[PDB]
Amino acid sequence: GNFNIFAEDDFMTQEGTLTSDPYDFANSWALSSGEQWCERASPPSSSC
Amino acid sequence: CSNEECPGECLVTGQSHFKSFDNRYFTFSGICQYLLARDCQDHSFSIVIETVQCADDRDAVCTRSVTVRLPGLHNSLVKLKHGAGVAMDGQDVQLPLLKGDLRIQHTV
Amino acid sequence: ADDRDAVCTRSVTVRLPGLHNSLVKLKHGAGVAMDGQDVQLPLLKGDLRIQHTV
Amino acid sequence: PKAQCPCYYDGEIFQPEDIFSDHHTMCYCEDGFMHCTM
Ligand SMILES: [Ca+2]
Repeated sequence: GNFNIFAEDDFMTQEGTLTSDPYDFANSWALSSGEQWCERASPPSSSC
Repeated sequence: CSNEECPGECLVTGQSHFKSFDNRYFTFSGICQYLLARDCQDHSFSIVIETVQCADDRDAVCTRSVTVRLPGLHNSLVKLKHGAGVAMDGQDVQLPLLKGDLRIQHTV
Repeated sequence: ADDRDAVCTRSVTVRLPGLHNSLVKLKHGAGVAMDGQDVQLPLLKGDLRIQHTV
Repeated sequence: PKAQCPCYYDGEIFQPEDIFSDHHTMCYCEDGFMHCTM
């Protein structure tokens, strides 16, 4: 996240918009590399 | 050799890579609706495009749809959509299509 | 069937004054023509729905 | 297809693992649904 004293506006996605879900936020920073190709990750569907 | 005019082409491919009618190449990458071509002398047609950003990235911009206006056919809007669909005046149609001077058809 | 008593039906025309003056033609194949123009199913309008079935 | 079939939207037909954001919304599509936001 950005580095300013405000700790609530620290979910800016790559496009510059602000979201609320952690996963879609963190999923906009994926980087591919040659052989490596990426599919977005979903929550683990496991409870206690 | 003898000079003689021959047909020109305006290609639009890739993320944002144009080719002017003569030969000029360039890249623009803007996100709005822009006027791609027009008769501009007798008002016989007009081609407009729509562009949006893809690939969740700063510099990736695509083109979604193309709108064609032909005053000859009364006043017709012929939308070409992201898929292979064609929509005239809001009604989806099944190809091929034939009219007084307009033809639309699938290719190989 | 080139016979005296063999008769069939080709097409059906339906007129709905509700949709202004809408003439819908159901043809020998599965095609549908509204006001002379072919359409691609499914179709949705005010209260009119046409679609392929299983 | 099981989850490899295309994504439908307002007239257009999209493809699995596609994204776009014009000026108002950010949209992708997993499985057969959009999950448009904003
Ligand atoms: Ca901060």
